[PDB]
Amino acid sequence: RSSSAPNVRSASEPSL
Amino acid sequence: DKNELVQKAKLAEQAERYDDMAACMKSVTEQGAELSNEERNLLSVAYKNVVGARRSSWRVVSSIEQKTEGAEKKQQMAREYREKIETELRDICNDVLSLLEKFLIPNASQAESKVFYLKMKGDYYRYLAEVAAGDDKKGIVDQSQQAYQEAFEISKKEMQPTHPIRLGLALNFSVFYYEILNSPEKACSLAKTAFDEAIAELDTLSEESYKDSTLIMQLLRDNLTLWTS
Amino acid sequence: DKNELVQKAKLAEQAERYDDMAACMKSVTEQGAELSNEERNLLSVAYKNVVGARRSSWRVVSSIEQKTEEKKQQMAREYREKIETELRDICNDVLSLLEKFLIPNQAESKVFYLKMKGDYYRYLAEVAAGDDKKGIVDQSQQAYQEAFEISKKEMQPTHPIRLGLALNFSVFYYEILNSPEKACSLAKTAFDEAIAELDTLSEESYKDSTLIMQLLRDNLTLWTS
Repeated sequence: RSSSAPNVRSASEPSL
Repeated sequence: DKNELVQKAKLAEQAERYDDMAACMKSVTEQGAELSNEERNLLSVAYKNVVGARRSSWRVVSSIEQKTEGAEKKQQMAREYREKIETELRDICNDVLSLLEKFLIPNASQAESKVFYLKMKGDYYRYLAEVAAGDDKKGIVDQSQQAYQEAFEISKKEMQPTHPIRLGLALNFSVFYYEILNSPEKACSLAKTAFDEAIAELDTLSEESYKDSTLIMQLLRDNLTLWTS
Repeated sequence: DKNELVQKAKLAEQAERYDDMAACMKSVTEQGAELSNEERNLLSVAYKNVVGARRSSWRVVSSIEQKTEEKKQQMAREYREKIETELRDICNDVLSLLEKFLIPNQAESKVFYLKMKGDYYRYLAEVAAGDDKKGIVDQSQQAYQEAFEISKKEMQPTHPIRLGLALNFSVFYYEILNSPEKACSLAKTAFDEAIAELDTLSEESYKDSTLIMQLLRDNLTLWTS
């Protein structure tokens, strides 16, 4: 594919 | 048929367009039939992703608001924007909650499924508690605690900690004690008891279950240090 | 007032959710005022992200469809068409705003809005079908031509806008026109022109210009390969 232009606290229970 | 919606959900997932995945599995919920563990997992992922995005947004706006409390009128406007986020987050939580309470929890026959859905109910009520205050917080926290305790008492009888759904329950239940009940010692005691109960049979797990279990236990161990710190 | 609208957009940007950012910048612009480079950048960030999420989805869905050997393929097609209609609606929403308020109103401003028009027609081209695929691209090259004229006459090759034009116009040439030679010619021209001012760049634009040139060099490798 091509490239194009640029712009201008708790430990919770994780998912599977 | 929901079989088609399953593929639609996977499609919405790969596109990182979880809103449609949720809309698909929501209608899969309204089918009244018992969801398979695969569908259950899909529904979990779907709403977990959809709520998470608003959770992150709310914490960011809230932080910006509290960082600029001396800014007068623009602080007022930031507050209006924040509430406009909070109503969305609350609506998503109430949506999933009502779906669980009226279709999945009433129908769940398997002890495993009962635990999974009760846990999920607790988790979403906790996400509401994080947003709420006062008596609203009190009522949401109470029912969340009720759901987690119900799931905990069921899983304690029906599943060894060698099964990942029991560990997932213990991790999230401990997070609730710490983050919502403001009980850090209680949280650490709960988390540690689950972790050492798991350690006692940690080498008896199967090839996939040991990976899943280790993936959860490492979070249990890390939360324990994070909270004790 | 425009200042409060701009502030709400900024807040949506900080919250990292852009649909409300775009929907606020849209009404900021309907006042017919010349958007300063900050609000202009905010507007670009807003619509670019709002379309980009759909773009990724479309690419992913098109890949899944191609991976099909049935209701499965029919459904994939239908979701793709839903995504495309969403993306088309947003692009039309942007193009009409530019045509009604921004493009009707400095050379830099002119070039930025014209380039934006071209790029939005190009994103349509990525989803387009039928003979109108040509009409979309036609309007894109028309805007890019006006942009290239205004930039070649009033933008030093140090200007990031002038380089973004060539980079996107070349992407158009390779992805929409399958002409790697046409792309590499304009790209190399812009790259050497920027190098002729390689030490003349501003303290901030050194990084801007070099990043654009790095992307230019990489896609140049791609199209030459």
